[PDB]
Amino acid sequence: RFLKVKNWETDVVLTDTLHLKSTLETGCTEHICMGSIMLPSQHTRVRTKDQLFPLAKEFLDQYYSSIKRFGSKAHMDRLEEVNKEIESTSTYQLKDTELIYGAKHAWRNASRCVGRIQWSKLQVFDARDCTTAHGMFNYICNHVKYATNKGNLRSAITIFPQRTDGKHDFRVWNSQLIRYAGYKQPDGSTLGDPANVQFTEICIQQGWKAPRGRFDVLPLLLQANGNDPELFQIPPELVLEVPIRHPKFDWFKDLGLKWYGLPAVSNMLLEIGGLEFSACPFSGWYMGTEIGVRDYCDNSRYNILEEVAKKMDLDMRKTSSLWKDQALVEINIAVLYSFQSDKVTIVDHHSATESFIKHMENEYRCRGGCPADWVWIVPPMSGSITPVFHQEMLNYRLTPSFEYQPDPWNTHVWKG
Amino acid sequence: RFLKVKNWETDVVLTDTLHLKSTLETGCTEHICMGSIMLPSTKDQLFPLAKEFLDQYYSSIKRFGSKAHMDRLEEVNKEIESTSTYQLKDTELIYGAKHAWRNASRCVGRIQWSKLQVFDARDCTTAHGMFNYICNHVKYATNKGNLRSAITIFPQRTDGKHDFRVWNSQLIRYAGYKQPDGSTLGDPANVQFTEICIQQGWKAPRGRFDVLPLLLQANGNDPELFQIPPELVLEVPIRHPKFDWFKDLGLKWYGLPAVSNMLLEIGGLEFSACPFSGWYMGTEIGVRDYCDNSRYNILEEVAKKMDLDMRKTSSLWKDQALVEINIAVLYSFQSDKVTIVDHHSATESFIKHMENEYRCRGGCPADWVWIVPPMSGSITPVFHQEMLNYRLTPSFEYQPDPWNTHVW
Ligand code: HEM
Ligand code: HEM
Ligand SMILES: Cc1cc(N)nc(CCc2cc(CC[C@@H]3CCCN3C)cc(F)c2F)c1
Ligand SMILES: Cc1cc(N)nc(CCc2cc(CC[C@@H]3CCCN3C)cc(F)c2F)c1
Ligand SMILES: C[C@H](O)[C@H](O)[C@H]1CNc2nc(N)[nH]c(=O)c2N1
Ligand SMILES: C[C@H](O)[C@H](O)[C@H]1CNc2nc(N)[nH]c(=O)c2N1
Ligand SMILES: [Zn+2]
Repeated sequence: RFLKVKNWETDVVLTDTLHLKSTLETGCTEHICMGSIMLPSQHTRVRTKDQLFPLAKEFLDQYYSSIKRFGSKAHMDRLEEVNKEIESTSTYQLKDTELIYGAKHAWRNASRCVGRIQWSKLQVFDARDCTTAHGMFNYICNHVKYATNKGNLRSAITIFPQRTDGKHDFRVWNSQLIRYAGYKQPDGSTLGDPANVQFTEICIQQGWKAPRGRFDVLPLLLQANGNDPELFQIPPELVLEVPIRHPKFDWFKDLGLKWYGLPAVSNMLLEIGGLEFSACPFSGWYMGTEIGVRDYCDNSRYNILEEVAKKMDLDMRKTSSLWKDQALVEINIAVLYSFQSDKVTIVDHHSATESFIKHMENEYRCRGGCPADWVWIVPPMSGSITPVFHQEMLNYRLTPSFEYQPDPWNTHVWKG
Repeated sequence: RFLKVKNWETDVVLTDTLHLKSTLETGCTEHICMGSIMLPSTKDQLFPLAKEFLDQYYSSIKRFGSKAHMDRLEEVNKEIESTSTYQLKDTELIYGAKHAWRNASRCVGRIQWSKLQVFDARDCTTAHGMFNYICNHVKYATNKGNLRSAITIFPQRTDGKHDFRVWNSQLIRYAGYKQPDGSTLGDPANVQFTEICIQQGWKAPRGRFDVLPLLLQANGNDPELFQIPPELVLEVPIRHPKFDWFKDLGLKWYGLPAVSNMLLEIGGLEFSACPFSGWYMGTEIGVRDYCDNSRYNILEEVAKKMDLDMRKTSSLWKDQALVEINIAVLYSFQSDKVTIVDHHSATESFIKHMENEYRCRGGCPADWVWIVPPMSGSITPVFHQEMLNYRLTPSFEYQPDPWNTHVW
């Protein structure tokens, strides 16, 4: 069965056959679309030898196809080797080549990621020999240095040991490797990043001396082999930050804003051939709107629209003045200007969405499809003047994949 | 099976049971979501449809299982066995139309759903008659700029050979002509229709904002051209409250958004001609009509007049111009006292409407892809609102364009 998507701006129609290789479920049915649910049951992640070899076999079939060795003696022997290692040891180990392939294809298959044109240029750091939280700190430091590269950002992922019985998990408790603390005040107001208040409290309880400023980089909280997590401060010279100024508004610097340069997601689960890598930090570079729209202007985040509009002296009485929309653009101009001025890699939403359209068309041509989540691909400002708004998209889940997992502090069994 | 939807900006969680009543299909499966696809796809079938509708109608008036209910169910059952169709009582027709709007999961304006004015045009027989009903609709809905929601319902389909159709997509739309030199004058979305108008007899001004004539088809006959009287077409010249050069652009839009090419389904009956109208949300004109590349596409021209740095996309000059254009639209309509709602006000209304529907109905089908405005998405409350999309009936459905179908 073939399926067609149409771009209603260009009338370009593409044909998807790749959705036929889809295994996992969407969450939708014939009678309800769950397309806007943030965490469906299926996108989140306890696994026995029963279902593991079919998952291994499918991944290895995919791997050896991609290297033009399907049905080779190398292919058949590896299947035999994995089979015996599973029945003997109940799991198996990926080769280095398989791990790299798997991690790149997990990114390639991330239907909510607009930055996937870059998927083949991913630096994979094998941290599967790591055993302790200190060892994890060292691997993460090296990732942060390599990926930052003095502002010339490089995509990277660091992969810690896979889950075994679910009782010895490696976890990075931070949602992102670099994030600002958030503090709830007795008067109800929040200082810093409201998104991080719960995590900041865990860190403080674990013994972190909080500076209690508005832009305090949080410490790393690292769990190795299912032991209690441990606190580590990222070396400040490794944390690249950009002061935010506006190219025309000199008062903008006086808002005291900055942001870190490296977006590095650290709380997701990487699934490859039925193996679960529960600690797999990955990083790229920012699209401007992630900082300027969501981080600064979400009502539940830094929420600076009011103060920015106040200093612009906009008509703030009625919303029909679009003072909210006016300030949002300026703030997003400032983020982009500050990053480019400091020669820190960033991409605006116009460039990033045009690239993704080209990526997607290329993927239909060479791969038969490109799974894409329109709800997430369309940027959070100026939607319809980007070409993805007009792009029909098919969403389905391929493996290897990145999945959500529950926050560790809700599942962890504390040792003491 | 009793589903939850979270708003992530407020942590409010609503429980949806209404979707269990869903009847039609969504186009998705467990293996693939088609949430962003624009248009996914006898006597026996008719009575169950009628029963389901009459069941919900007599429930809404708290007469479920009453004498009158069973009597009406009996009477419609008899009419279908006899005539192979049936006719709605006026009260049922009004209910059905209001609920088709209530059920339109892509519409952000549905908080107003119960205040719809329904014009029963089922006694209509000719295109001249259709024209009369439509002029009355336009005048009533326009109301000197104090816009009022309205629908006019022409006779239901019978055998598919006697269809009533309005060929225009909207009662009021600007013409579009291809220029010999390559580009497009007027509205590019309306180039083929502007063709069929001329190509059926229209005398075009070949201007930029020429109101298209109505192309009315009654009882499946050939469609006929009618000019809407200009004094009924309320238009707003577009100026900016800060940029005096803005007026020089020569932009205007019409005040009445009036969809005329959809199909209204009630209790299994199909109303192929059912023009309906409300009032604009500001982004419909300014973001889509003016700035879509496939439309009037004035962005580059406006940015030049603002003297913005158009060398690189990262100066966000398109975003800056886009905001100003939409400030102007709202300013112009408000100054002329023509009803319009900005996208902040309308989405806040829709959140309140969802809360109302979940509380008094058990849910509210909603299509996030269409509810979220085409600018400033994440600073409106609907962006952070999970939504369950499902198809309830009565409903508005899309239908094939008539010129592809009409046995001429
Ligand atoms: C290199 C430049 C990259 C850019 C510009 C980019 C951009 C984005 C953006 C804007 C989102 C939307 C999420 C949000 O708004 O919070 C996203 C999602 C995502 N990105 Fe990328 N990204 C990049 C690199 C990467 C890399 C290196 C990986 C993994 C190896 C990755 C994996 C993902 C995944 C898994 C999601 C989905 C998150 C979810 O399902 O909730 N991205 N990306
Ligand atoms: C009164 C103020 C109203 C407002 C502000 C409003 C707003 C909107 C908007 C912004 C859309 C998105 C579609 C697009 O972007 O082109 C839409 C769709 C729609 N509206 Fe409403 N509307 C209003 C009244 C009505 C009325 C009176 C009806 C019918 C009785 C209606 C039925 C619909 C339907 C059926 C759709 C979606 C068509 C589809 O499925 O593609 N609307 N509306
Ligand atoms: C590598 C990279 C590059 C880039 N440019 N941006 C990112 C961040 C994108 C991103 C976000 C989230 C969580 C968003 C959270 C959860 C729900 C809503 N929000 C609160 C999870 C991810 F896996 C992810 F990749 C990553
Ligand atoms: C009553 C009313 C009030 C208001 N404020 N706006 C409207 C117009 C919105 C609208 C659009 C469309 C088609 C959109 C077309 C077809 C494909 C994509 N697009 C180009 C169908 C509708 F039923 C509709 F209601 C109507
Ligand atoms: C491809 C995509 O479905 C298409 O561009 C849709 C997206 N969302 C929309 N939303 C609204 N309100 N109106 C539209 O015409 C569209 N078009
Ligand atoms: C409810 C809704 O799905 C939620 O707000 C989503 C919508 N789209 C998004 N898109 C991106 N890129 N990031 C997000 O956090 C979200 N949030
Ligand atoms: Zn779906």
